[PDB]
Amino acid sequence: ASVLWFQGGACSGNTMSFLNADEPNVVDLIVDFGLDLLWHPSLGLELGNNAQKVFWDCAKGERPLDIFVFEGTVIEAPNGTGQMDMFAGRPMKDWVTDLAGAAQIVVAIGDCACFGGIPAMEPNPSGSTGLQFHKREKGGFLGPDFRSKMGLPVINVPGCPAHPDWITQILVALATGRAGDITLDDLHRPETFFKTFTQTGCTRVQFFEYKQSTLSFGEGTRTGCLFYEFGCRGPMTHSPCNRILWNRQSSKTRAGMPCLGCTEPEFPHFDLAPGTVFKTQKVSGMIPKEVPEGTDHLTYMGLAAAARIAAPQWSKEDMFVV
Amino acid sequence: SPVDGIRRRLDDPQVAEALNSLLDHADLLAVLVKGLDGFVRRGDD
Amino acid sequence: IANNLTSAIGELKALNAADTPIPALAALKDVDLAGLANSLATLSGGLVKATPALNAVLDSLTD
Ligand code: F3S
Ligand code: F3S
Ligand code: F3S
Repeated sequence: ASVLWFQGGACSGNTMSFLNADEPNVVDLIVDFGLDLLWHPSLGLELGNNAQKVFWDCAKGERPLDIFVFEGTVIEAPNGTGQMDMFAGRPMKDWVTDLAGAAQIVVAIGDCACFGGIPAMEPNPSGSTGLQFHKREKGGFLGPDFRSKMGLPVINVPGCPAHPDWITQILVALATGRAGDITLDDLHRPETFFKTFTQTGCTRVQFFEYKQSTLSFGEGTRTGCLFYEFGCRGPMTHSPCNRILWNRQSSKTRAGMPCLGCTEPEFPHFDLAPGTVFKTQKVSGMIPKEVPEGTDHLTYMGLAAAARIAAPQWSKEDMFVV
Repeated sequence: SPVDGIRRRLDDPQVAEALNSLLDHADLLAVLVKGLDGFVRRGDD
Repeated sequence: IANNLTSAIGELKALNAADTPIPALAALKDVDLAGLANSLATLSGGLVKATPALNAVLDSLTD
C-alpha cells in the first residue's frame, strides 16, 4: 500500500506525533506492515526533481497511490492562487487536487488538514482550509462530495496534533484487511477513536461528577476537574486522549492542562479570543456557557448542585499526590 | 403617540435604570432560556 | 448556598438513639383478627376490672 504524505500549512506536529508511534512504531509501520511510504517531506530521501518525479507519477496515475496523507492546511491565499504554499513547483493546493483525485484513500491528519485548524483562525492570512471541512462546515478544499477511489470521503484524523495511534492504527487496519472495520463519524473521524470524549478516562472525572474544581495550576491540579475554572473542553470533545494516552504516559487533562477541544473542528475554540484561554466562560459567574455534550444547562446545573451537596470529602482534597 | 410614549419611558430615569439592569444580567436570561430550549429539545430523552 | 445545604445535611448526618432492624409481618390474615377483636372487646371490660386480681397473681409469681 503506497503512501504519499504531503504537508501544506503544517507545523509537522502530526508527523512528529506519528513518529512517536508505538505498537506499531513508525519504522515497523513503514517497513513491516506493507505500507510503502513513497515520500514524506520530513522523511523522504528524494529531493528536487527525483521527489517531483515521485509526486507527478502519483498525480498522473503512472504509479498507484493507495493512501494520500495530507497534513497542514490547504493554503489558498493569495487570492485563491495558493502561492503562500508553493511545493515542488506548484501551489500545494494543486498537488492536493491531483493527489486526492488519484489516491485510493485520502487521510487528513491533524486539524489543519481536517478542518483548517490554527492557520484558519481569523484573519486566516494563508486562506487556509481543510481538505473536506472548513471548521465544522463540510466541504473544505475538496468539496463536500469528494470521494477517494475506494469511495471514502477524506478520513479526518483530527487533533493538533493527532495522536500517533489515531493514524497508525488506521493504517494497520488498512494494512491488515480491516478497512471495513473503520467507521467514520459525521466529521469523517474514525469512530474507534472519536466516539469517546477526552473526558472518557480522564483522571478528574470523579471531581467532575462531584463538581469539584481545580482552582489553580501547578499543585492546584493535584485535585479537581479543569472544566469549571480552566475551560476544559473534555466533556464536549470527542477523542480517546484519556483512553489511549499521549506518549503512552499521560494526557493534557491528566497533567492538569485543560483539553482545548483540538479534535473538534472549531479548534481553536472561540479563536482564542481574549478571556477564553484556560478559562471557563460563565453566565452570571457560575453557569458555564457550554455544558457537556448532550446535556442542557437546566439539568446540568441541577445535577451539579446535587453533586456539590453529595460530594464526598476525598473529592475536595488532593488526589494526585506526590 | 403610542410608540413615542414608550420612547419616553426609554428616557425616563428609573425605567432606564431598570432596563439597563436587565441589559446587565441579559447573559443570565439568555442562558436560562438556552437551558430551557436545551431541556425542551432533550425532553424526549 | 450549596455549601450551606452541605453543612445542613452534614449536621443531620450526625444521628443517635434510633433502632430499626429487620422489621417483618405476615400471617395475621390466618389469625382470626376480626374474631379476636370481637373476643377482646367482650373481654376488655372484664380485663380492666380484673386488673387488681391479675396483679395479685403476678405479684405471687415475682417471688
Ligand atoms: S500539530 Fe501542526 S500540522 Fe496543524 S493540526 Fe496542529 S498545527
Ligand atoms: S473530568 Fe477531565 S476531561 Fe476536563 S472536564 Fe474535567 S479535567
Ligand atoms: S486538546 Fe486535543 S489532544 Fe486530546 S486532550 Fe483535548 S482532544
